[PDB]
Amino acid sequence: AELRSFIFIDRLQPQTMSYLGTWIKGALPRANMAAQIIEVAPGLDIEGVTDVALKHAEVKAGILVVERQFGYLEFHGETGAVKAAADAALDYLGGDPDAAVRPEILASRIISSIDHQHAFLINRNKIGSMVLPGESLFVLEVAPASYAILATNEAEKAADVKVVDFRMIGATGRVYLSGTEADVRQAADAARDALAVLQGAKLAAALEH
Amino acid sequence: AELRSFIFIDRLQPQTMSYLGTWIKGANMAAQIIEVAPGLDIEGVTDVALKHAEVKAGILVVERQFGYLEFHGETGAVKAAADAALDYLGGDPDAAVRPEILASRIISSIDHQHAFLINRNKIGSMVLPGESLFVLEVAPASYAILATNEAEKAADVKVVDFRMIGATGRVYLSGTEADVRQAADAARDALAVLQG
Amino acid sequence: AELRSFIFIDRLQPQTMSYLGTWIKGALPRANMAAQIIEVAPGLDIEGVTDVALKHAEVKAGILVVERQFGYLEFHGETGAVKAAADAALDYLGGDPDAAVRPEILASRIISSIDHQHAFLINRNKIGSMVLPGESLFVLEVAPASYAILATNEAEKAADVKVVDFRMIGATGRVYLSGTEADVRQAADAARDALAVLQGAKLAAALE
Amino acid sequence: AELRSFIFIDRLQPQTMSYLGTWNMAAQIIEVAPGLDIEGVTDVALKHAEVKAGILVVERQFGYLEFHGETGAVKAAADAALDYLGGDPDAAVRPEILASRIISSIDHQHAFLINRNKIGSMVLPGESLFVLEVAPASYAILATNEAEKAADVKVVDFRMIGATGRVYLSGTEADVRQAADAARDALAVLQG
Amino acid sequence: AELRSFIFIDRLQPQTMSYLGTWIKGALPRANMAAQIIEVAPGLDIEGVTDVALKHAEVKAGILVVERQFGYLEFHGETGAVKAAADAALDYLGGDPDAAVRPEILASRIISSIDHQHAFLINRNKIGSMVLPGESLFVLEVAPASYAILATNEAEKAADVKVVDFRMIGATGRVYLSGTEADVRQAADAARDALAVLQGAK
Amino acid sequence: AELRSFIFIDRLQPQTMSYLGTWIKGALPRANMAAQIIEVAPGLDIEGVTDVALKHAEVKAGILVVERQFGYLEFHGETGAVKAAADAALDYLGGDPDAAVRPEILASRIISSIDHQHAFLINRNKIGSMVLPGESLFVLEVAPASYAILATNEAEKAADVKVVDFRMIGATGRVYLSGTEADVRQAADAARDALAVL
Ligand SMILES: [Cl-]
Ligand SMILES: [Cl-]
Repeated sequence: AELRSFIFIDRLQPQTMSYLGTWIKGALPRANMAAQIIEVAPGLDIEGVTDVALKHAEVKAGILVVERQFGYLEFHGETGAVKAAADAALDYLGGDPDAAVRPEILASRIISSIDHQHAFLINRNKIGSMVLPGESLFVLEVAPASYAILATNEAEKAADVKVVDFRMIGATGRVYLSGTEADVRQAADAARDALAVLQGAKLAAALEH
Repeated sequence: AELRSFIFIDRLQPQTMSYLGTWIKGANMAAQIIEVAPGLDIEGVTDVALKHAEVKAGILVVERQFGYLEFHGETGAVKAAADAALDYLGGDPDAAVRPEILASRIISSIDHQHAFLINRNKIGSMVLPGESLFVLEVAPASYAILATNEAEKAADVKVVDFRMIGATGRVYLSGTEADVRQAADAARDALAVLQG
Repeated sequence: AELRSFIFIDRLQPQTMSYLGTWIKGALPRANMAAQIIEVAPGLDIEGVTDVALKHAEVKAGILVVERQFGYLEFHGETGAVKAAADAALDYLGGDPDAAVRPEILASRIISSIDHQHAFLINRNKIGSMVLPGESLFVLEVAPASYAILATNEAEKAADVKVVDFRMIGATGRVYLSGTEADVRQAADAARDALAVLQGAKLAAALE
Repeated sequence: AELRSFIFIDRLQPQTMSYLGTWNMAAQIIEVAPGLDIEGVTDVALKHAEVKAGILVVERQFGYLEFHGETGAVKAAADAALDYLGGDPDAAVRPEILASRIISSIDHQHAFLINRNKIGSMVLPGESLFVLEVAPASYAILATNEAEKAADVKVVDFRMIGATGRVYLSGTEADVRQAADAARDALAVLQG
Repeated sequence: AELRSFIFIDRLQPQTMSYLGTWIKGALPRANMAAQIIEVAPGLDIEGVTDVALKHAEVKAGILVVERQFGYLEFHGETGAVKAAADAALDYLGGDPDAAVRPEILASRIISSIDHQHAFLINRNKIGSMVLPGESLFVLEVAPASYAILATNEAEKAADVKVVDFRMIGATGRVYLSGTEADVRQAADAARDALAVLQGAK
Repeated sequence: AELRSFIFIDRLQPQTMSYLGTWIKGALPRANMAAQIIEVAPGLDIEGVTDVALKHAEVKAGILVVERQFGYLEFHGETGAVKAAADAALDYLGGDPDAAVRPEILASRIISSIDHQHAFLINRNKIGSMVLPGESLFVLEVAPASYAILATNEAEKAADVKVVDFRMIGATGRVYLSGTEADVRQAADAARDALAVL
């Protein structure tokens, strides 16, 4: 009924991958691997997607989740295999990647010089890297939620920031990044730019004529 | 306020009733499932049901949005408590939201990775690589119990996973492909009988 | 965005605070502190709120939570500090406390004499005190969910009841209170009236 | 093998019963070592059936079986288990009270720390508290049940599975003291 | 300090494999991969073992656990890679692959025809294959706990039994097998013999 | 029947503090906090200990648990208040601070460069900061368990390491520290010498 995301991660970054590895129930990715993430509604449709994907290439599935509303599949491996499995999944889902719901940024803020108590509270909630008092913190909320992994991975590509937390499953996705102010602003720019590439996908046709 | 389900089950099956915290002895156990919004309204329903007749409640839950009551026992007792609940809920069963099958699929011979992933999410019997799988999603969620009970009647399948509480309900059944096909048709027809 | 609640608790009550302390991960309040509760959508907006509130006065945050949809901040301390932090948070959120979504009661009911099996069933889900067979039970569902803490705290002020359950985070908030029928009806009346004064916030302008 | 416990509760009290819900009938509780021996016990006890087993656990070391329902059927199942074990209900390890204390008027901090640790009713700042630790653990149900039966107290916390069992009771100091006496005397055994 | 077990499994059986996949936090082993299991005390020693093991060969770790007292490592791979990793780890543990603590059967029973409620109770406790009323049930408790993996796997090799439940981490290990009564006893005595050949010393 | 530990911490460090539910109040060593940790057997004896301590001084109790066999209390605050509460606690137990069981280091190791999947496995086990592949690691196991907080606090004040995992409750305590090789080696020496002073 709804393709909420169809996300190719060309190369997973270390902190992003390490954070995934903290909670995902499936196969744990090797360094620098490509990955595909698919989110659908209704959630249970993802079971059929997973069946098709796994049986079309040698990919390792790290995520299979049917939450309250939506279903999620992630798989990774050699780039060739990931693309092949993704393409099979896509054909199963209508064959058009631009049918996917565009990401929306619901909230984004850079908090400069995080307060001591505030860092303590965040570090109690988060399962990734530690935020320090005085650091800057970037927070981003996106829907569909799965797009949080794209925002996070692209942020890490562009800046030496810490992945404090990111959630890519639910009604909305969340991204928490910390570091020096310049690094955090740079990382925030890259995360927003990554979503903008998707938001402006149909611009491609305008440029091809 | 809305009545999301008013489900009567004539004959509970072993795997299905296991989720309700009961089992069949030796020597017919009926059950009634009720789902409502707003969720806390189920407390008034429970108060009326459990008082009017003596039955055994396996479920009393208020989740994010919806409220759930299930009780079971001998047919007379169950139907007695159910009618008292119904009168409290307006006295008309047709007011209940009709079930909608959101997704349903037969997956022949599941991959070893797929089995692995399901087993790490499931509440039910371990699924093995190569087994055939039937998956089914329904809203309202509580209708999952009716589809699972009817499926269990019709075929020798194992209940791999089962959720009847939430925005949607879910059923994972495994077995040979022949049994799964039977289970699937029965589950689907069960959700079509309550439509008619 | 959306300011879902902006709630000031003048004096946190024992059970309310004890129940709160049961699950919260932030700092724990001592006897009869004041508290402020703020709920927003989108949830992640609460982080900026927290930054402002905690920088402007010496308060202790008990709750910093972003759930499925909404975000929650609770903090407490001496009265002056809580109000200072609260007004700072308020200025950040627009300056108008009446921009907050007014509480709606979705369900409320007193069960006069709870069945023994019913009492058992409730006790499996609840984290507060147990409801006992024969006792009266008040149940209340409110949206936005955070208003549950105000209903509960005010209930405890007005009557000697047991806080059986109290949920203030989610799509809807829930309150379960038990005890003698007299006490429970008294608590129920105070819980609803507390929500009523907020619902009638704009009557103030009419009266002055 | 080792019979650690063979306890009959004539009439379960509501708070004791309700606490078990997170898992006025008679009950039987049987603890054994090694733990997996409880499966043979359960197969013998429950083949009779007629009772409803609320607990079947094999923890780190010890095995637990609890079944309740109406009295006669419980005892019949209990006797069936008994014959299977050693066939005499006094080879069971008698309880040892490792620690027991009445704590007058709990501090507000103390209350909160207890409340986030425990399942069961809420202890409130100012209330008095009775605490008791016994081994074998399962005897905690006996002390707890007889305490609630004898006094007007809240079962704050209660654990009957593990190396040692625990009871937390709160209320007025007067009520807590009566519970304490009953809890301690319930664990009193004749031995000579 | 003590080596509590040093177990090589040539091929993991389907149900044993599927059951591991239900709880282990590492990589799932594929059908008929070799696997090595190492249990040690003190528990934290297993971190050093793990470091040496993963760095000497290309293996996949399925289990890394430091429980109340003991530490556990499991890794699987091609037989060659596994053996190389295990020999490295063994050398790191001094050597002598037989200095390991010998299995001790604390309890062993065939329940011939399990009754209804007992089945219901077991079914709500276990996370493996479901036991049916009337089936036979083999229960086996062993110390050190990690020997349960060897008993279970070998029992599944011997007869068509269902792996209801098995636990290989803790003070003691447990094995629950079900099926027809004939197959349960072959499985049981294969489980015992798998442990017995390790028990005995000359 | 047994005093397993009676630990005084002169000044708590931020990461160690977080496990006690507190933090450094602003950027000032003014509000530096001492803490006292007490572990006993039988576990339930800690409830009487807590009652005595909390009522003799203005301290903040951050830990109160009775596990399988042992009981744990921790409270922090100003140095004078902490010592006052501790002394009353000590008086209640027997008045002998040196009667506490001596800490034993069951295992300790520096792992120079964590393998990729090793970091995965640790991260899925830990309570603390995320460890990354390539980072160095110091692991330490100690009995009684509560002594882990002393080794961890001392390590933290001596080096720029991340507390990846920390357990101070159970049969044995555990601490995982990560960082550069230099930082981890300094933290190791400090943690070991902290348990050696005793
Ligand atoms: Cl809540
Ligand atoms: Cl327990």
